[PDB]
Amino acid sequence: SVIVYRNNQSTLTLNGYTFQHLYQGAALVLTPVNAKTARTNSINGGVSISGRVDGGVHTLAIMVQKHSPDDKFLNDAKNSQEPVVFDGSMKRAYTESGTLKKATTTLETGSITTQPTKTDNNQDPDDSRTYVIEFRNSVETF
Amino acid sequence: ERLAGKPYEFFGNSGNSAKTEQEKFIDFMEALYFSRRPTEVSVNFRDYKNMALVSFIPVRDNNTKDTRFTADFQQINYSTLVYTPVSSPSKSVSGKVSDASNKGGQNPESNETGERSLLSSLVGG
Repeated sequence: SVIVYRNNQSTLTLNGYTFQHLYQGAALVLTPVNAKTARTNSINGGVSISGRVDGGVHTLAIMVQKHSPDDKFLNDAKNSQEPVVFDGSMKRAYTESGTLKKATTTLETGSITTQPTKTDNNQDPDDSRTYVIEFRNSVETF
Repeated sequence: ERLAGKPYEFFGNSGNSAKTEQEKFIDFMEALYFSRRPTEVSVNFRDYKNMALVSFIPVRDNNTKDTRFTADFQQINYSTLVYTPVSSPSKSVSGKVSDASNKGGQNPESNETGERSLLSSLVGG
């Protein structure tokens, strides 16, 4: 179709704090970690189709600016004495065939899994922090 | 007994076009196993003469239509205790050269399954 976005990277909200500072590039990467439906093949020939209970668990990878308040928020979450639960949404406003529309991806029950790999380079600095949160259930709709 | 060692050509090629080859392998293996007679088994370089089927495990994965089977046989080795001049004779003289075989006792006066009366030709005589 004819799809024209606005605000190139989708607006991410967690715990009522919306990320106003994303790195250039792969700012948000919502990878589903497990296959949706696992299937098994029988001797006679039939197949047993069965939804994985892990079917929804996603990892949202976030590239925030090296020290911008978004990095402060995610770093404070990382440094908490007990793991903090994130429950937010990725909202993207776009137009289809000229009609304004919104796509909503709710993220439920996440925590920081893989901590950012902090690098300070001289020849070519990489001023990014990649926090990977693993939400229990992410549902997209539109 | 003529085909004692080799059961295959006793049972024979299945001969029916309906039964696929795995049919033939399974029904031959079951025939050999229920046969309870020792068979001869050939590992390369040896055709051992009296192997008894000890364990036959056919397995059918759900990713290959074939049958993967493990069969352990155990030799039935048995030597001759008694003086026998002839090692293996024909059937035509096998009983002829046999030594005096022995059966246990029994009380014929106390049998019921065949207690036929005395023949009428004998009571007088």
